[PDB]
Amino acid sequence: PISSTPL
Amino acid sequence: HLSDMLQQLHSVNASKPSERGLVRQEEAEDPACIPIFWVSKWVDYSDKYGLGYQLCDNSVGVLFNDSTRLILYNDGDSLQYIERDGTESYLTVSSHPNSLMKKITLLKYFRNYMSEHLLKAGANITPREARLPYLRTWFRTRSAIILHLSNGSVQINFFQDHTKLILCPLMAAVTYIDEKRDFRTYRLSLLEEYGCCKELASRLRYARTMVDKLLSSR
Repeated sequence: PISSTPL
Repeated sequence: HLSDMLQQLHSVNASKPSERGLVRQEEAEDPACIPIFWVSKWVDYSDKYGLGYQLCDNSVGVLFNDSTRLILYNDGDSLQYIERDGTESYLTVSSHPNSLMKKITLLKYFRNYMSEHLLKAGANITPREARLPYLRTWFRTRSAIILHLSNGSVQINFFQDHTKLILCPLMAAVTYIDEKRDFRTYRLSLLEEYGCCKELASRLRYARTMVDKLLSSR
């Protein structure tokens, strides 16, 4: 992924 | 600090801690070694700007592609700018120079994205009772992101199962956040004696390779 864990 | 961690890690993995006659992982806990800071959110826009992140105290930061850093305190106003050579300056959103206007809006853009999209890791943990660190370096692999803070800590977030390691060389300790978001802090010396499950031993062998890479990147 390109960001950490999403809501 | 990384050489201290690599040796702490080298000793533990030499122990074969999952091979104990009776693993007593809980005996290796030391609740007073909980870290003060960890990375609670991150955004990899390194194709364009750099890496934005949040620390567990709700401060935010960016490590720009030009190897400069800008940190915003959790008061929402105080800034610290860190140049490529490590030179540090304090500024504020109120009172700052025009030369940083673009980098400040990039930070605000990162900040906005993280608050709208991202879950804050470890939000149920109270940090231990400390100078605000910045992100020194980071890299991604196909299975994890590796984050090295200026206070010596190394964090490894694993993508597949959302487990996370926070390594503190000052405490000779590691914090493991497992798939259920339960956190445990271990003295690495005690994990050597009492052992641990195969999952954690696997993560700690990986961590050693990652710390070798960080050390070799200096």
